[PDB]
Amino acid sequence: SNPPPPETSNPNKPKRQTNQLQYLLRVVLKTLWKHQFAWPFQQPVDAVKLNLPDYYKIIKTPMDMGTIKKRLENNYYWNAQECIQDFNTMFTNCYIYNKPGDDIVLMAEALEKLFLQKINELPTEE
Ligand SMILES: CN1C[C@@H](c2ccccc2)CC1=O
Repeated sequence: SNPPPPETSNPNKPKRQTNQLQYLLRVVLKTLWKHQFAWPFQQPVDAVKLNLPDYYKIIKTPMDMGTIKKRLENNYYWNAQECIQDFNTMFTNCYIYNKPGDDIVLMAEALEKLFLQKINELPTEE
């Protein structure tokens, strides 16, 4: 089976709306979400449907852009570095689980290039 998805709602967790977090939604997430290669990353890995029975044996910190999108639109984060870490966890998981040169790795690399381009210009905190 699949594990429960990562948390996207937790009223116990202190929250902020900051200009950096707004940029992560309006620029970073939106740029990657509309990309031709976004679709494998737009929801948690469905290891049943995709016949990857070892996926969650290997990947213990799952992350995906559907979860990130919910976290941003639900104001789940306290700071931008939390969200940046989620993106990097998503990319790292893909490189760890898969083989170099796989289509999915090429897709992650193209998304990560754009990610790096956008967070290079993360605005200074207001
Ligand atoms: C990020 N994902 C999703 C899974 C997948 C979906 C579609 C094509 C190839 C691979 C495995 C993986 O690492």
